[PDB]
Amino acid sequence: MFYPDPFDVIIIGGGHAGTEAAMAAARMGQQTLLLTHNIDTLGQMSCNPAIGGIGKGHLVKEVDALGGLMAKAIDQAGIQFRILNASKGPAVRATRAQADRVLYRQAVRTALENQPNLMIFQQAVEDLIVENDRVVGAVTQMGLKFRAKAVVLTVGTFLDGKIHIGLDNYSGGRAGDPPSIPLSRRLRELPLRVGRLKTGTPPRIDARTIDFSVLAQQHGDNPMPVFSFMGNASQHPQQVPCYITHTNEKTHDVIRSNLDRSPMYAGGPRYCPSIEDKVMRFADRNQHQIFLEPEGLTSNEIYPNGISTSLPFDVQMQIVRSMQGMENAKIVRPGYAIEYDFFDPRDLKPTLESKFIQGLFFAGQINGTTGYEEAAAQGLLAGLNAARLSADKEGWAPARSQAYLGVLVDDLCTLGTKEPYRMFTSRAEYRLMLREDNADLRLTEIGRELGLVDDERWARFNEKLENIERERQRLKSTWVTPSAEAAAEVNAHLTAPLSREASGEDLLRRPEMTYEKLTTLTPFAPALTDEQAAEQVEIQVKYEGYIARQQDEIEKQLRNENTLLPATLDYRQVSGLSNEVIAKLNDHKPASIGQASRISGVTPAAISILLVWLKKQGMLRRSA
Amino acid sequence: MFYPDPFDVIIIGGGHAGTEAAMAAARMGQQTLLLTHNIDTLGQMSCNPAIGGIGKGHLVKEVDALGGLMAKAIDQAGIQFRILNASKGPAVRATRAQADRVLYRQAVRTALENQPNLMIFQQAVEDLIVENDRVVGAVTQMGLKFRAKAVVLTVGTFLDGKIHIGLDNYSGGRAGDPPSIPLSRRLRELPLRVGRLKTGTPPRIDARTIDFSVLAQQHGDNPMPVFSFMGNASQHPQQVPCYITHTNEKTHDVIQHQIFLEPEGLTSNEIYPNGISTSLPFDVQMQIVRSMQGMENAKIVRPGYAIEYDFFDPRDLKPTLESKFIQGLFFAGQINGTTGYEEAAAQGLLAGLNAARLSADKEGWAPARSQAYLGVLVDDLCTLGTKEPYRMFTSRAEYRLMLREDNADLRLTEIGRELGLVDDERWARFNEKLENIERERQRLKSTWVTPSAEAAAEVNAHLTAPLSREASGEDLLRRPEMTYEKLTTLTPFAPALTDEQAAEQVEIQVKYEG
Amino acid sequence: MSDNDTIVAQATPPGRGGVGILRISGFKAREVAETVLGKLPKPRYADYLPFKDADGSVLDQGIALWFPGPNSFTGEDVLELQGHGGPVILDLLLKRILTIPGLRIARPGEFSERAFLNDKLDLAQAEAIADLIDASSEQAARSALNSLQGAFSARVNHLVEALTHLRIYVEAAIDFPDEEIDFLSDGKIEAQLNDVIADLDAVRAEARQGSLLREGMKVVIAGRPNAGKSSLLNALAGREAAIVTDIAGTTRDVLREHIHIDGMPLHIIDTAGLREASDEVERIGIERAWQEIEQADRVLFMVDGTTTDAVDPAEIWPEFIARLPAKLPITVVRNKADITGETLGMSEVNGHALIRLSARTGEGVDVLRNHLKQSMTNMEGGFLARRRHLQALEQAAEHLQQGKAQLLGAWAGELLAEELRLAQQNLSEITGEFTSDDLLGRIFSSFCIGK
Amino acid sequence: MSDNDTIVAQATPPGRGGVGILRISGFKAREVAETVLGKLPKPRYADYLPFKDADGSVLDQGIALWFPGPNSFTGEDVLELQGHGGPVILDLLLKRILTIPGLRIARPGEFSERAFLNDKLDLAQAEAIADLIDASSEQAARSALNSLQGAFSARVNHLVEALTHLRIYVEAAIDFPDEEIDFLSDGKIEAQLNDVIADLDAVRAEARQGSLLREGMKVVIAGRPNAGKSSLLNALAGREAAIVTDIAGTTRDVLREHIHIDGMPLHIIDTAGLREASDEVERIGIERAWQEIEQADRVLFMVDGTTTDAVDPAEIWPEFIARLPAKLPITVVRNKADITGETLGMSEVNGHALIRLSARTGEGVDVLRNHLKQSMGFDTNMEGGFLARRRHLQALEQAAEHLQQGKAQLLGAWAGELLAEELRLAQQNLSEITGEFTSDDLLGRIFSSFCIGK
Repeated sequence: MFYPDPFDVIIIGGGHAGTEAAMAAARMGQQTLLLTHNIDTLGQMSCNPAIGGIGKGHLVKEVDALGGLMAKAIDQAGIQFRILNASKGPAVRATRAQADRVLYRQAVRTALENQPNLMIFQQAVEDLIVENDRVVGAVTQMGLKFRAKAVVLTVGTFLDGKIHIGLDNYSGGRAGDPPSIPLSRRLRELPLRVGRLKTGTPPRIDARTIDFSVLAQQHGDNPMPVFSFMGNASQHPQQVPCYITHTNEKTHDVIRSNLDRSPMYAGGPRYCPSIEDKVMRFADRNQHQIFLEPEGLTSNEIYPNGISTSLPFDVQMQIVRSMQGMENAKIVRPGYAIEYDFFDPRDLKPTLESKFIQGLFFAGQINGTTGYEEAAAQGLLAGLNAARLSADKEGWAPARSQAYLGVLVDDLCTLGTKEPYRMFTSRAEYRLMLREDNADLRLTEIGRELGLVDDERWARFNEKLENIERERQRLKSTWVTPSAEAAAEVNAHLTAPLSREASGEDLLRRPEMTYEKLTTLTPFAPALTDEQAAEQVEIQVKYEGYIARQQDEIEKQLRNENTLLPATLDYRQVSGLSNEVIAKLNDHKPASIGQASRISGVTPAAISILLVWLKKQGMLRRSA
Repeated sequence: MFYPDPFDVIIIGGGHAGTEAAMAAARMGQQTLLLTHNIDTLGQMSCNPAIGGIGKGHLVKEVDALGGLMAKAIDQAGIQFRILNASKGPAVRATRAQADRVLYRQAVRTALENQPNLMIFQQAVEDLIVENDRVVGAVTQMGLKFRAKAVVLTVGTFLDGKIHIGLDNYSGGRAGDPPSIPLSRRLRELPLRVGRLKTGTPPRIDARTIDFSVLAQQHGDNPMPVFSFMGNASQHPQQVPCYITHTNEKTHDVIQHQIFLEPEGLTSNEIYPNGISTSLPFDVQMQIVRSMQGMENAKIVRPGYAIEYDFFDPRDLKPTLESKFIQGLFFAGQINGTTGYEEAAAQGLLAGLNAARLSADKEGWAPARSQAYLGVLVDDLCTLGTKEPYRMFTSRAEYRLMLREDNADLRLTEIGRELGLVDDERWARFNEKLENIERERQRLKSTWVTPSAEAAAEVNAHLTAPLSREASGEDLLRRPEMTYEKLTTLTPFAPALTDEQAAEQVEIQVKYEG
Repeated sequence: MSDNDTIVAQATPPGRGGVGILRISGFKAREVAETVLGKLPKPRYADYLPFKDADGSVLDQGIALWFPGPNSFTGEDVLELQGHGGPVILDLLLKRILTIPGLRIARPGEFSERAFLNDKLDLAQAEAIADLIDASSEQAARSALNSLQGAFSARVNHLVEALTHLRIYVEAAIDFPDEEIDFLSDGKIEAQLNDVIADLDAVRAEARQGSLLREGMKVVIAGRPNAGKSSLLNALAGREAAIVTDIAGTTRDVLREHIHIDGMPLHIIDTAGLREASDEVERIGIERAWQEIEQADRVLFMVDGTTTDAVDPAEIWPEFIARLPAKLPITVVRNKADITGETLGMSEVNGHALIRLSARTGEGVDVLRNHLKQSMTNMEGGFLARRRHLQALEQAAEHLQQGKAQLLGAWAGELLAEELRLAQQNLSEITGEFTSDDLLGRIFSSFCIGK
Repeated sequence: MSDNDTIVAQATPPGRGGVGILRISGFKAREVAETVLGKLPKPRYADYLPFKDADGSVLDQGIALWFPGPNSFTGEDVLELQGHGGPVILDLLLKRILTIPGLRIARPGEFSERAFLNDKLDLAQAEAIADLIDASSEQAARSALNSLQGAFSARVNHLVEALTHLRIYVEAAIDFPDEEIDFLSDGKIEAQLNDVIADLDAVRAEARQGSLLREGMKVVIAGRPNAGKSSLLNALAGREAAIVTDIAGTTRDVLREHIHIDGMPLHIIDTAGLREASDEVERIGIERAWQEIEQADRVLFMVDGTTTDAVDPAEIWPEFIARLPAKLPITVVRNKADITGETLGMSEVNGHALIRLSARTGEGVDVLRNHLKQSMGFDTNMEGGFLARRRHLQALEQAAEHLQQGKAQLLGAWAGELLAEELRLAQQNLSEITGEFTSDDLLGRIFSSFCIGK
């Protein structure tokens, strides 16, 4: 029964967050166990075979800067690379890759198979062990049970999932995988609140039945970019294009005619995920964009992006066979939806620990989210905190001002909506400083403090920081005058010629000028070879004022950030707060006064009364 | 509720029999559909990653001679090749290889996915459409049903199976693969025979916990042998050695036998202990694995287990592998009480051939015991009706000198061209080989020498019973000490045919004319 | 908005008086003292000097007391200014104060907070400090619904909606540059910006004309027709306001009159007699009076002595009592006592005053006045309530000004989104909260983004 | 009241607040200080100390100021006790203070009274104290404060001194009748009188500009029932001032609203549609409306453009033109001009302004506001100025009458004694606002109107 070795942390389910959690915990020098459903599925993409995007590449870059694997498994499994918002400001750009699938799976498995201090095991889990609000040990299916000082669940979408097509259903975690039924009941009994969600995916076409001779093409990019702050472009395999097509009125006619056969309509997020929703919500539009993308460079399956639905198979076939270039097409994998359980993130601390149980952590889909990049960060943070706890040290959690992960966690704790949580750039209030290129500049050091970064990254970061500081100082050490001997060209190709003492630092303050242009000049000598470091000086110079404003704004909320609120607080024992606000706070149970202030329905009067009450009970050392 | 288009032949289950059946049916020139659980598990080996050997090597050669798939994939998924009993005569010679699972699976998937006339659909089936004792299409799990003219069943070990571990078990086709429970229930209506069998696998140790400095290595033969008659040695991947470790008395106590630690991939960290299989619990398995040299402190990644399944004995199908009870439905694969991969690939190929013939409205062909090892296997199984799973051995083929694994092409590829299983490049190479062997044989028989020859001195020196009368090249070669290379290396008997295969064939024919 | 902000607030109650108090407690207390007085007088000394302005004119003359911390009410840099209790002059002085950068107006009962957490106030009265804040906040919220109540609360809705539309079309093509939405990213964006600015001016010019605020505490007198409503209002006003006759429903339009009582302003509202209306005018007037009733502060339900001797307001008109808001204090007036002869005086009925008076002659008039003043009215009456709106709208035009100037350079949309978000954040102090999720919801509902 | 009797009064407005300040002055202040404080703090020192009850129990805590005279608001010993804006406690403290014999709640204006009784400032500056503690517009408040600075007293004193010098010259001439005729005919006296007349006329014109913003003026909206006058007033108000509908006789009661077009006061008065109706209430309303027209400074006419194209006043309704007294400015506004489509703007018919506009749509309200602003004598050209009072205007009129009579007597009868008497009487009338000659009755009546405790 009981295994003869006690581990530090136990991860249950090696999906997209489980792998990150295991990697972080193991690299942080703690014996880690990884219990998984089945192997050879490590790194499987059950939906659109793409990585990155707007709001997702930021999370990927954070995971990389903290020492993750997501950004290193795509440099060797991606067949197309693009940069979104290339013409706009650097703070909003993104990188998106169409990724080969088998290469990604193999890379992830190989990376995770040779990790020191980490052990993997193939088994299911049918229960957990708890006594006195503590979680110690997990039970598998054969009978063997394990003991550990911390547990992390990353079940994803397998907690009693049901596959729906048309008006019929059958049990399934996904297309070809079994359901994790009993653990659903076992977690249900605990003092928790659980609900359900549903989402679908389209079919797969055969790439040798589509007449690509009359379809428009879409290519990648010249000098293609990279994801990790380590690799380069020599690691990418061969690239391939994408094929663009559209729909026509016949497809709309068929969809409307057969709309009766559907779980919805017949007898929901704020956008339109399916295609019948696309048509019904906006019935005047008579054209839609559809993408056909290869799932790899060794497979002849095509993923159609833009045509997800829930209609029966016949309507799927008719919709497929009513588009230019798809006159005679074959389907190898039908579309379908799945419904799965989830937990509301109002009973877990900001460190992704259940506020009620001790040692239990939550990450991935079960946190009411959706997307690959929304699970890797959660898994990384959960594993970091689990290792810190099992080692008997103080945990850690980022703030809304230093990582998109902080925004994600805070919103998932204090939102209360019902849509699956998707990350968007405008969804964060500190966009101007939470960029991509500077992710390491603001995170890697923390990892080195917690032992999440090895020596190669440390040396690279130290060299980059030295380059940045030297460039800043050197640019600060220049000066020009209107009568400068070489000032003729400077005034010629720069508007408003010099009228007094000048300087390159002040020279760049003009918006029209650039960095490389200023470098190409006798004064302001050749720029440094490592342009990755060079771009940082430009960004700093162009965003200094807004950065300073945001910084002094951030420093002022820190006292409310620090002021903590224990989960044992009973707001019914406070005088001067309305009934509705009391109910709201009792339901939410924030962690700090600021997080409560970010709730909707609580005004400054409530926080002032709460502060006065705190000072009366002595539950605060001071509030300054 | 019915697919818009019809089909000619339907194959159920893309296992080891299913891939061969679908490939044969598509090649012969019909429209076929392959129904499989998951596409990403096509070409999966659930046991020892080895192919060929004694008996299990002749079948692969015959399948390749009939234009198959397995040999051309093992040629690229094998990391160690050897010849067993290379000292003995060609009758009992054999070949073996160690397969990289990822490479073999990729090869199988890629080869099978680019076939004309073949369509693959991923939807677990649940029922068959039979009316008036005739087979027309079958229904799936999501409701949709197809219509076709012939069906081949290769369900395998997923029919009402349970996975056992230690002293407990749970239902399932395999470790992590659901079974097709409803499918078996539907077939029970017919008055048939039901049998059961159990199988298991050992654990999979972690390569990072074994000591590889106190163990004896084991390599393969240098001039790497090949399986396919149409291949070469430049297709083989990198070659790696195995390891030898010996048990201890404590193992028998807990329950000398040298054990092999077979690498389970060229880019993996698993190890396959060949000879530790059992149905013991995990504690017993750990204790046993901790009782061998160099494995004092090792961990198990994939715990072992044993499983049972259901099948119908191959006593109710015709020598063409077609259900006697039900027209248009054949039987082939694990569902016919057989194991291994070679034992099932040939059956799948034969079933696909017969199904395509019936669909096109022609006649099938059941191989003979005087011609094919696969025919011998099928005869021994069906005609006997035996419940015992046949295993291919060299012993059961009394016609050893003729039914070698060296001349499967000569006796089967020409026949295959008639049914259409053979292709043009093959046919051309085969005709060239046959012509070369015939020319060399006739030229050898048309040469004569007498003791008066100048080279007669060295001939007598190299030969017992020195020259006495008129002699010919073939008669001289018939001497037991004579060799083809020595015959070539002479003033007479001008340079021999550079085709090594033809030279070996002519040597065998001359020395075994009897 | 750290705990170190220097705030400006008024200590003396709203209304008429000979002295008004403005106190400042924060880091910038010395800054404000130097800005207004142009110098720093002797600490804790009743210095004397007038209030000058930037132009050099004098806004008021009074006594200033500068109290450096910690020996002060809040134990910090606290400035106290004493002048004349004039609402207009007080508003002018407060407007002068607020223009200084980094300053803001205090929230309801903030100084109690500051003087409490600095341990400059005793600790026993936590329960009382928990109410001195809630009552002030509730009264402040109740106010400003008169600030945004006329046509002025019709141009701000336009401004907010226009800004929301602009943000929908400016922020969509930074987050979904892969759909077909035909964004307005071209130069016409700036054109659509201009009108928004041109809209704001309208709002800023809407409150510069119209009524005159007329601070005070509201009062309502109503009842059935011919119940003495006209006579009571005329007697209270001291001059004829509405016709006095026996005709049912003599008055059909609401009337508002202003009266002061020993420095405590109150506003008298006259309404048509409550009853079933058989006329469009009568029904609409009944609706208007009813709506004015809920917004009222103090009410005196008409109780005619001739009609009946019932004293309980619930028994007299249970439906009217039920319709009334709970918090609304209610007073009972037994009209027509001079004919009924019921003794004059103040009496209580079920916790509510029952008063019998002779409206036709003026008997008992003093008693009602005595109760009215004795009834009390914390702060935030009018002039201060509308200062918050004119301030929030003030520090959003400059946001748009400094955001538009960006377009003249390289077209970077992130900075434009930042400035528009800041402007809408400052505007949210008037209408309501507009979170980052509401914009996404509107974008979803407006376009076919989907997936 | 009695100066010797020490007085106490509450200063801050009633209600609740941070500070409720009590102001006490008299000869008992020091004794009352000991009874409530048992100590006399350093004068002009913001001393934090408790307040003592008669029994010795701590009454309250706050800020207590002791201001010995004459360096105080009134020049006597005044104790400024500042506690908290708790009306409940303030009642107890005031009762305790009134308990001590020799203390009494001084009558309103006493604080301004005694400080006036000690010649701290000009008398009219006392009223200047009022009219600023309760104003209506920002411009009015600023002008009232500027007057409180004491500018008007400067002009009054300059005029009185000039009149005194002229009186001295006239008396010197009169004392010598032989050369008195020559002195009068020299021309210096006439020049002095003309310059004084000019300056007095300028000051009276500025005073007329003053008190203009105290109330502004009264405009009456007169027209037939359902002409839209209620709608026009509602548009001018900017709210839902009255009830608007198609029912005849939409309004009966006289409606008064106080607004400010642009930094100016004004009272727009609505009325019932002029028609003969059997309703007694409607007849009374018509009576009231006809009563108010005479009072109003200006009048406008609203007539539907579609009903009749007549623009001349007689054609529209010959009855109203005859009834209304002449000499009153009148304007005609064409309501519902959008249906007529008439060009919108300012027009004059029969020498009177004619305006077209639609109330419901709101078009033409801006031109109406501009006309109201410009027609009434006022503008932003002159700032600071001075704010006056009715009594000031009456005194100025009497002084001007006296000066004119004196000049006429000098020109016609050459009566030196009569001219001197007229000049002295005019000087006394002018000084009446300064309080040197004004009797105590006027001072008391003016001071009584002030709020209690001021």
